[PDB]
Amino acid sequence: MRSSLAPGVWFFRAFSRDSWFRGLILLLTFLIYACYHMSRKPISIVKSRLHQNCSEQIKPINDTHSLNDTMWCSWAPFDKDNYKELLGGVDNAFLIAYAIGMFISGVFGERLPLRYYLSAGMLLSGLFTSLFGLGYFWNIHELWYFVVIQVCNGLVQTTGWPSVVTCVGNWFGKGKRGFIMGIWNSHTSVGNILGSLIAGIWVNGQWGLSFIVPGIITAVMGVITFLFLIEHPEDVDCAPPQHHCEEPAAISFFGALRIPGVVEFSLCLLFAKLVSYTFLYWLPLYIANVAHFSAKEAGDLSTLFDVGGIIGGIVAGLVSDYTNGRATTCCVMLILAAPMMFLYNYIGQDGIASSIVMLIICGGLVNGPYALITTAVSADLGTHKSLKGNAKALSTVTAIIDGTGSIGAALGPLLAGLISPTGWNNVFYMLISADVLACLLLCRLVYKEILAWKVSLSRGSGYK
Amino acid sequence: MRSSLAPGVWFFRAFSRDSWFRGLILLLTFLIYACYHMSRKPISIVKSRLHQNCSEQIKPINDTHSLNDTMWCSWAPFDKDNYKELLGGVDNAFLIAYAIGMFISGVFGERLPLRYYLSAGMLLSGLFTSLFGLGYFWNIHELWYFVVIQVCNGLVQTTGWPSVVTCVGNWFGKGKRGFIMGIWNSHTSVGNILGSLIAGIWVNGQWGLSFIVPGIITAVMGVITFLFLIEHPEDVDCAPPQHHISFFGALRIPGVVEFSLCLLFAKLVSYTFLYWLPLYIANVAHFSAKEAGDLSTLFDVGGIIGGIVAGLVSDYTNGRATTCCVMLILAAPMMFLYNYIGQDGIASSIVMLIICGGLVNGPYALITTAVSADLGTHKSLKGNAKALSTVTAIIDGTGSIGAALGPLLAGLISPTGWNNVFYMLISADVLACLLLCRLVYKEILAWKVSLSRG
Ligand SMILES: O=P(O)(O)OC[C@H]1O[C@H](O)[C@H](O)[C@@H](O)[C@@H]1O
Repeated sequence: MRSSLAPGVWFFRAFSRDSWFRGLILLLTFLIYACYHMSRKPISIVKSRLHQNCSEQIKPINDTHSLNDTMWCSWAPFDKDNYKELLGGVDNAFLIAYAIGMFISGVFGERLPLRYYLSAGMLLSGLFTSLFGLGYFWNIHELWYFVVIQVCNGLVQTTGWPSVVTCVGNWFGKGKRGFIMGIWNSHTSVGNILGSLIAGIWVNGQWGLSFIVPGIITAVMGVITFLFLIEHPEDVDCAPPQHHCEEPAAISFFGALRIPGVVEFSLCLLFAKLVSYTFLYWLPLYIANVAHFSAKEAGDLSTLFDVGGIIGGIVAGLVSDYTNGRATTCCVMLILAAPMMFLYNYIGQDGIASSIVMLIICGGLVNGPYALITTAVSADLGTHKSLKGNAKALSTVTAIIDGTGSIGAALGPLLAGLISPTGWNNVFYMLISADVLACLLLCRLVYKEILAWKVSLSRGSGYK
Repeated sequence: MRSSLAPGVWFFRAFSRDSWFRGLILLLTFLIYACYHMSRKPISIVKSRLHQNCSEQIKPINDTHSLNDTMWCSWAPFDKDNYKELLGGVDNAFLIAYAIGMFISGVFGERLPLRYYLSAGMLLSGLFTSLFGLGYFWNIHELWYFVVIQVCNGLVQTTGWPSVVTCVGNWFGKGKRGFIMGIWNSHTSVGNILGSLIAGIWVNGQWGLSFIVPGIITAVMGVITFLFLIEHPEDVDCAPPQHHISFFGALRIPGVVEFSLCLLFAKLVSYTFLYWLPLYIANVAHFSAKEAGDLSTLFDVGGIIGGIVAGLVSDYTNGRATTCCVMLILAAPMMFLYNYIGQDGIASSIVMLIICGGLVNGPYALITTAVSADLGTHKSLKGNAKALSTVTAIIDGTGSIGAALGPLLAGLISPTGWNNVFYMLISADVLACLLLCRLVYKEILAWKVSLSRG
């Protein structure tokens, strides 16, 4: 029988004091690194507007260039015949500046406080996109300026990820980490969707706003995370977590490599991100050549892949918990990838009905072990049981496991440009050549993990 | 030590639990009653739609018969020459059953608990109002349908105000004043200022969705109240507040009969501007249909400024009637000057209209506290709960007859001329100033002691 207390208040009463702060931090870390991606996005949207052919527009007065030169509807010095070399030389001066910047940000992230460092690593990321956006509103036509901004936009956005998993690893414990980090990784897709939808508004007109509006949203979130961030549970009298008297000093970069898993899970992720990039480079150069249906959907099937990543994580969390093996799940999910690329290649003769049901499963099998390794394996191998509690190593291990995975994407457009003139099918065999290297590199850790299972189950569970 | 607390956490960890539980209710009651006011506004903003002149109108294919219609751009029981009289048989047919409803709910308002009676009053007042717009899609042309939906909408929507002041009056004292209450009383103006913007979108087009959208938002705020509202602080156990027939036949004491005929005028002034101003701007101003409705929202920022300034001044000057008499005696020179020009660009329809809104809706929210401040001090003391509630019921029951003579009277004075309405709104404003001399004569004697000791 219903009585005097309201249903919403009776539901919200039953949660304890800790389970509201530990849900607050799981919301703020969801907002911050989702506001990073809509800053990273818009140059992959305005890349078809800095050059286009001038054969379908109005002809107001400019009858000088023999009525057609394709030189006036193209804005920048990306105007002449090499609009694919110099325009492609911006996403190398961002990725080199971002994959070098991670191994120094992981060293800086230890010593300085994580509220005066995530704030000054988000205002500068709102400034160095807005200075790029102001190149249209000013009289700017060069080459070195547009790349010297996009280098300094790459040393700044590396303050996001190690500080975020340091702020999350300080609260949660040994328990449901995989199933909660897998649900929590939805920000990498929410940021992509809201970074395409904002920058798609002002792309067919004046293109300065697509870099200024995310550059203001990021700087506003930079002061909200200034005013409401609680890094430690000790400050608000909560309970310290359960990673199974005063502040530990530090750790140096030479000492963090002696943790036994930090090299294999580093080096596998370079190949996992390379697979997940070269597949997305292979898919537009497939459906527009063979299986000619849905030529306009190539800009859509690239993101319906990415949704398959999210369910690729959560299902790869529920298996990682109740087996207590993280290397023995990430290896199997990449064994199952190679019998699904070939079956999609075989089944693409049919239409959309196969090209969704295979694409979702492929996204579940190759963005799974990226998502599980980049946030849950990279936090318990940070606070390993070999540190004896007197070493603060969580913003430095994440830098290694992420700064390998960014080098893994910096070599993406290079190897996808130095084999792609040799046919167009030959880029696909590199994916199968890389999945075998992804699988066979975790062998030592799977060899350790299986003999731990053989003690507790095949013997008969003696002295548990 | 090294990293201190955040400035938004160090600030929020200074407020007591009592302050958060008495802030939650001052937010929830605001968002309840603001959603009651926007169920009432779009019958005022759509009267500029039910009768268009078909002479000045684009005629593509809309001829069902030529030379004998002249009415195709009009709705059917509001198309004749009496379209300004039949709107007063609808808008008064609402405001009658809102008065007879509140005269009864002030007696039989205890047989159900507060939240089960408030959330069954935002759920049937969101149904009987979206039927008024759903009559468009079922396109019935009958005067009989636009009345029973309007007389039953008033009998439900009387469950708003008797069941908010006993939800606040338990938590934040048993009748309090101050600056936080001066902002809480702005809900009756915000519920009109956003009842015009939302319901003005679908006017030039299909006017069914000018009703069904607020009828959905009220019915959804009939669920958040059903799940989150707390009646008494005996349940969550916070700190209790600051503990501080024909009954004599229209009392011969110098209160009731010389005061009751003041709310009857000071509500008749403001409901004419609530139900006939977006037809004033639409008719004899710049000839819009939606912009004329949108310039009606600058009448309801005067209704905020005149609330805030009156609540600020009347506390620090030891008198509440002397901020009502002066602000009623000055609206009458200004409304006449507003009708004098009214058309010379959007310069004098912007700045004159706000200050005409600050001089008539400011003292709309104070002269009901003046009688409760003065008429607790009588030979019938505050211990007589059987009569101190009864005389306030008499005053507020005359106040609800003050609604039903505004839009009824405007709808009859309007077809005989349109300049005449701003003369009835002068003959009703100065008489509001005249019948507060009972309070002013006490106020002068109250200041005489401070002048003698000073
Ligand atoms: O019935 P409404 O027009 O919404 O008025 C609601 C309330 O507004 C103000 O607070 C008045 O001072 C009250 O007397 C009135 O009851």
